[PDB]
Amino acid sequence: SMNLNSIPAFQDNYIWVLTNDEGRCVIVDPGEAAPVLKAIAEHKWMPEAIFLTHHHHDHVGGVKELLQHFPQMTVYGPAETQDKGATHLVGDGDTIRVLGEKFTLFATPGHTLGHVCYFSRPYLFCGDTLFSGGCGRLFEGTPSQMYQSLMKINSLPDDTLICCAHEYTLANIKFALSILPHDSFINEYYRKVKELRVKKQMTLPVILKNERKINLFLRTEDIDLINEINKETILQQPEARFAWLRSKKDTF
Ligand SMILES: [Fe+3]
Ligand SMILES: [Fe+3]
Repeated sequence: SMNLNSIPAFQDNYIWVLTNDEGRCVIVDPGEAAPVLKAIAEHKWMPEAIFLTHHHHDHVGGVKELLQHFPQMTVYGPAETQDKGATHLVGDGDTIRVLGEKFTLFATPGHTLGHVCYFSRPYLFCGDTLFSGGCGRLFEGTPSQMYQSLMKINSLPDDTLICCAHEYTLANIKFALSILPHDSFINEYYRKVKELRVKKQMTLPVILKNERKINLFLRTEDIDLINEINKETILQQPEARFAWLRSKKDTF
């Protein structure tokens, strides 16, 4: 049984921390060490590991210093984080025992080529692959890769807690409303998210069952979304419509 905490970092990052009953924690994508060190001290956590989802600085920046403080830790990460301090390279389909729990790794290329997600039901650490109401910008991968990646995530159980790295939800939903302005779910979510954000409260994590109702990038096969896209371009291939939506989001 694990409990979830978050530590804000930089401007809109969250460093997720999962802790077991023994107070042992895994720290996910620590872009900044200081807030994590402070949190560890506050919670009297005993760090066991860091999970890295991808190589971006806002996810890995704090690794070296955290390792300096807690040399007992293993830093799990994909090959693309090997030079960012990963001490245990993880690949697609790997299972690892952390905090006494089993985490499944799956590759979710798109945002970066080597991006991975960590899943230990219900927790999904999906870094910058999926955001609430959105998905990672495709810095390295193709729309096809991200689409595949999103389908992998979407295949997870309804109760999956989406613990993505960024407070992008409000902007994501504003984008969503530019596509389906009258969508009941998205509008409801916009309302909820606006109130959280105005109160300076985080919008994460979110439950996948709900997330897929409001995330256009998880609604590629939704009739309503298809009908909307059809108003401007006819794209039979889901990857193409996902790509279209992603392109729209790129410039929104
Ligand atoms: Fe990133
Ligand atoms: Fe990021």
